[PDB]
Amino acid sequence: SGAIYVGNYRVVNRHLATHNDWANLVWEDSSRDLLVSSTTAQGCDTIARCDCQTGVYYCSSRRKHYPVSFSKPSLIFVEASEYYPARYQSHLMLAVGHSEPGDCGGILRCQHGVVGIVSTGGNGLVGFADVRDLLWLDE
Ligand SMILES: COc1ccccc1S(=O)(=O)N1CCC[C@H](C(N)=O)C1
Ligand SMILES: [Zn+2]
Repeated sequence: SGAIYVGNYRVVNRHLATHNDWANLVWEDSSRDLLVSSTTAQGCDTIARCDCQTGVYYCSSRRKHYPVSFSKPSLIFVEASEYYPARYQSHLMLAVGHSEPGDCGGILRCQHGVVGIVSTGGNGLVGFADVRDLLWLDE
């Protein structure tokens, strides 16, 4: 679990969005595993606007943060799960690291701010849904 709170927006994994997220929907993209809902309170986070390929992510299944080198956002094949059929997930960045299903929502950050959230895992890999291209989150 986990979310990004920026301005009057809440960013979560689309497969973990609640009834309340869907009732206050701003934007969603099944191919990216992202959903953004509106909030009444002002958020605690800042979004990175950069091309960093290193950062640190929070891993709930280890209660620890890990430093990672990750690929640029791209179209990557992801196997079928309880939440999605087998498909290509877009705007995904892979890194070598630990990730279990419940780790989705952990934040990846660089020195500039929030880069994205955990969205995929297994096999000693961790995949993050990028949010740096969503410029409207800042206004
Ligand atoms: C071992 O599998 C994981 C580990 C960490 C995280 C996720 C998995 S998952 O592949 O089960 N996963 C389930 C949730 C939706 C996700 C997606 N983005 O398509 C896929
Ligand atoms: Zn950066």
